Amino acid sequence: TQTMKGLDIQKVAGTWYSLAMAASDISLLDAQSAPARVYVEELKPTPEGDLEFLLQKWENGECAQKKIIAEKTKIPAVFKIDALNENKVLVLDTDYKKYLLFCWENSAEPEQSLACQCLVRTPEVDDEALEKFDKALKALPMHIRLSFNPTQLEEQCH
Amino acid sequence: TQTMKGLDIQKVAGTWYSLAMAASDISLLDAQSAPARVYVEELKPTPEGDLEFLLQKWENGECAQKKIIAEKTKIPAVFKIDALNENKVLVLDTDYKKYLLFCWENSAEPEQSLACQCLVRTPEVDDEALEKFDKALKALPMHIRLSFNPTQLEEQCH
Ligand SMILES: CNCCCN1c2ccccc2CCc2ccccc21
Ligand SMILES: CNCCCN1c2ccccc2CCc2ccccc21
Ligand SMILES: [Cl-]
Ligand SMILES: [Cl-]
Ligand SMILES: [Cl-]
Ligand SMILES: [Cl-]
Ligand SMILES: [Cl-]
Ligand SMILES: [Cl-]
Repeated sequence: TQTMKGLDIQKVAGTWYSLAMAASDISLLDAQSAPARVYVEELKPTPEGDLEFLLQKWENGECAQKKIIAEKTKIPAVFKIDALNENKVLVLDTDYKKYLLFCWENSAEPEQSLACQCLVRTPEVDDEALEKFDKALKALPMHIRLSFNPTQLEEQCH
Repeated sequence: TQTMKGLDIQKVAGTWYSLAMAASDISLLDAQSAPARVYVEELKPTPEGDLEFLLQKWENGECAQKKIIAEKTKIPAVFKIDALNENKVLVLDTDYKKYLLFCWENSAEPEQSLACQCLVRTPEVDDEALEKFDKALKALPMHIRLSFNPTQLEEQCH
């Protein structure tokens, strides 16, 4: 995965929408309750230089809010979630004002599990951001892709 | 939808595999039991010039075989399934020996519902056929895409 050079994490703060998503395995995104079917509501960079995600996930028949802390690492644009550092967030690219591309990656199995998203600042379709997402995906072993309409962007859990 | 010119339906006979699929609506393909999650096993052109699909679909916790008859119409490469002719099969392109691209289309609602597949003759990934599928999708309002690995191509219901 080619990660963003010169990321300024403080500039990604505030509201985002999940416009599109893709994963290595159909099972990660197939169902509305699938393990990687999460929607980014907000990014909150911390004083420590960590990244807080506010997520919505469909769980047990409702839209559940979760705050996930991705801690800074010695590799820029790469953040660790778990104590083993096997669950990471990889920031691929952003222009801070319109779009952000990132992946969750799990390195616990011999086969990499990956789910990547195209985030936008406003609940609208941006073809530019979707083309940058598709280009970033070309080198990745993706088997499922989803994209949402503006109606879905403003709905709880899309 | 741009349909194939000069289709020779008799040459599509025999074994096929669903390598990739895409749909207008996430709900059509999201789940393993989703309404358009069907796998093409065989095409059987009839003496009348109709097209018989042998399909596998995951239904009520098992892999169910269905024979679906798509009848010829006065428009070449377009076949009708139902008495209202609202459910059609549209053949977009084939080289008969390697790949076939087609869509199911439902015209009963004001918004078109579409699901399109990339079929291959052998249970292997063909990047050429996937690029021809992606190019055929560019003009279509697709919001979900799935692709399968060779293991999945040889498995009942993938
Ligand atoms: C099997 N575990 C999947 C974890 C998926 N994950 C995702 C997925 C996409 C984008 C970000 C994240 C951040 C970590 C996280 C937190 C809570 C649920 C899922 C996820
Ligand atoms: C809501 N109805 C969906 C019908 C989907 N359909 C598909 C889907 C993809 C490719 C071919 C077809 C042929 C018709 C058919 C027959 C049986 C189940 C689904 C489908
Ligand atoms: Cl979102
Ligand atoms: Cl580190
Ligand atoms: Cl895909
Ligand atoms: Cl198949
Ligand atoms: Cl007709
Ligand atoms: Cl998509």
